[PDB]
Amino acid sequence: KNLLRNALVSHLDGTTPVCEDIGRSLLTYGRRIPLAEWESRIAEVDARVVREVCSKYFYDQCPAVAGFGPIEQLPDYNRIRSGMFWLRF
Amino acid sequence: GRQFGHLTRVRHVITYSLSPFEQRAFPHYFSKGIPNVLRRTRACILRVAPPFVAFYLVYTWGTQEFEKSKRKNPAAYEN
Repeated sequence: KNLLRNALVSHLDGTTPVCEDIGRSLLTYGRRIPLAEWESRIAEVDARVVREVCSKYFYDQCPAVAGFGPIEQLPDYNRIRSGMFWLRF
Repeated sequence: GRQFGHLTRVRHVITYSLSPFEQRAFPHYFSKGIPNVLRRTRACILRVAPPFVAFYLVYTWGTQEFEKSKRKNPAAYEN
């Protein structure tokens, strides 16, 4: 959480990054979303939220894999796919 | 033994692939498979099949001679 707070604030430092943020936020969210709202969102996150939210997008999900280079040892897709779930769970 | 990462050198080949949960396990099982087996059959009959009919022919003849020669036989002993 703290890492996100520092990142959020560290980023919006100076006219250019803030401008880019105003400009594109309006494109995406439609509004600006003031620091404080982000803060409340972040505050709401606890272990449970991480577990659930992660499970939803990650758990037993088919990934997209891209590889370039000396990739003979890159695991087979089935093998990568089996790493997306845990047999003890 | 040998390990992935130390087998051999390969340059320039791209492999595209799908997740099993995204594809069918039997697509055109019959539509494409039957034709395929007919084709592999044609490709090998001339080499596989002949020696076996050769055995088959010797199998039927061989037993035929056996029966007619010994048992069935007692042919002529005429007086």
